[PDB]
Amino acid sequence: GIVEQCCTSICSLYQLENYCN
Amino acid sequence: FVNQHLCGSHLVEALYLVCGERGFFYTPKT
Repeated sequence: GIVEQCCTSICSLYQLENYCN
Repeated sequence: FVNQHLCGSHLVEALYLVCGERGFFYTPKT
Protein backbone atom coordinates (compact mmCIF):
# COMPACT_ATOMS: atom_id res chain seq x y z
CA GLY A 1 0.00 0.00 0.00
CA ILE A 2 0.97 3.72 -0.11
CA VAL A 3 2.83 3.65 3.27
CA GLU A 4 5.40 1.56 1.26
CA GLN A 5 4.82 2.80 -2.35
CA CYS A 6 5.07 6.56 -1.51
CA CYS A 7 7.75 6.28 1.24
CA THR A 8 10.13 3.33 0.48
CA SER A 9 9.52 3.81 -3.26
CA ILE A 10 8.13 6.92 -5.14
CA CYS A 11 4.47 7.83 -5.83
CA SER A 12 2.55 10.57 -7.71
CA LEU A 13 -0.26 12.99 -6.67
CA TYR A 14 -2.38 11.20 -9.35
CA GLN A 15 -1.77 7.92 -7.41
CA LEU A 16 -2.74 9.63 -4.07
CA GLU A 17 -6.05 10.70 -5.75
CA ASN A 18 -7.06 6.96 -5.87
CA TYR A 19 -7.09 6.91 -1.99
CA CYS A 20 -9.52 9.87 -1.57
CA ASN A 21 -13.10 9.19 -0.28
CA PHE B 1 1.24 16.29 -12.01
CA VAL B 2 4.43 15.52 -9.90
CA ASN B 3 5.94 12.54 -7.97
CA GLN B 4 8.04 12.30 -4.73
CA HIS B 5 9.12 10.31 -1.67
CA LEU B 6 6.41 10.97 1.02
CA CYS B 7 6.32 9.33 4.51
CA GLY B 8 4.10 9.41 7.65
CA SER B 9 2.69 12.87 8.52
CA HIS B 10 4.01 14.26 5.18
CA LEU B 11 2.23 11.43 3.25
CA VAL B 12 -1.02 12.06 5.24
CA GLU B 13 -0.68 15.85 4.59
CA ALA B 14 -0.02 15.37 0.82
CA LEU B 15 -3.00 12.94 0.57
CA TYR B 16 -5.25 15.45 2.42
CA LEU B 17 -4.03 18.27 0.06
CA VAL B 18 -4.78 16.10 -3.04
CA CYS B 19 -8.26 15.10 -1.73
CA GLY B 20 -9.34 18.38 0.00
CA GLU B 21 -12.16 18.44 2.62
CA ARG B 22 -13.67 15.30 0.91
CA GLY B 23 -11.26 13.12 3.03
CA PHE B 24 -9.27 9.91 2.43
CA PHE B 25 -7.99 6.51 3.66
CA TYR B 26 -4.29 5.50 3.27
CA THR B 27 -3.18 1.85 2.75
CA PRO B 28 -0.41 0.38 5.03
CA LYS B 29 3.01 -1.14 4.11
CA THR B 30 1.51 -4.44 2.70
